[PDB]
Amino acid sequence: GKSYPTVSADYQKAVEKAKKKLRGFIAEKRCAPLMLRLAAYSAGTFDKGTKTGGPFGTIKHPAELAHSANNGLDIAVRLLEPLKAEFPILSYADFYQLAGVVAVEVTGGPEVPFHPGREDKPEPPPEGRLPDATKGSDHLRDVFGKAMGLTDQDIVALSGGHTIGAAHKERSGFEGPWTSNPLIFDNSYFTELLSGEKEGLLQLPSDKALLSDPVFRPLVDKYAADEDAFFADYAEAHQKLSELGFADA
Ligand code: HEM
Ligand SMILES: [K+]
Repeated sequence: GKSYPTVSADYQKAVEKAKKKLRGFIAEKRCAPLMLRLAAYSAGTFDKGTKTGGPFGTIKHPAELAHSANNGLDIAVRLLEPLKAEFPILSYADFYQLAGVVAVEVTGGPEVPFHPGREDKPEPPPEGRLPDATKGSDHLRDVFGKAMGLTDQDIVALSGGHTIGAAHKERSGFEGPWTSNPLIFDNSYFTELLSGEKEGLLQLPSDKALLSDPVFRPLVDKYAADEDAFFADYAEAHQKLSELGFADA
């Protein structure tokens, strides 16, 4: 259902150059997970009913999120601001989604297709809000399904975004990485989830909910056994997330 807008050749040129600059920057700064989180969270504010929120530049520097969990995203946007300034023609909305795509790529994940043309909207993110690490499967379907309009498969695949990065007790309160290789995009989120709790590693109640649900669980097993399949489903889900409300909601 996507009809992508036309952008000028100068715009496409900036996209390509920004993509390369983002690779080097994100790799050097070791901030892929924070950038993936910024992109996903920004896109994830979409609500299909009201057609509000989505990946439209609504969280930017200087951010004021202040609430538990969302802290850290202020750091992400500040980190990106000097580079963004080198590409004034790009919308913030496109720039942040491009950074999320690059974050997945430079850590070794799939190549998520990217289409430019998101407009920076006025304005802000209403919150309040939804995504709660202490809740379960019903809550997940409320957030991704009822609000965002994604499928059950997308929910499991996107949860695998936790295969890179960590929680911080000063940010959400949770603490530590999901995996032993938190800068490597692979299927280890699912293998660690299956094998139970382990010293040094984190599982949110929202991660654990995937294990108890009749639809989610077989997908967890599938992804833990077949990284290629995870990569395919992840690339599909990430593209959809990144394009919520955009080029036909
Ligand atoms: C399913 C609902 C989700 C919940 C409840 C949730 C919750 C959280 C929490 C509590 C943290 C820790 C924040 C901190 O303390 O620093 C976190 C981090 C993170 N999230 Fe999620 N998340 C969800 C979905 C997603 C999705 C869909 C993606 C991307 C596809 C994602 C990517 C990440 C990444 C990469 C980090 C690590 C950030 C870092 O290393 O600084 N999350 N998430
Ligand atoms: K990993």
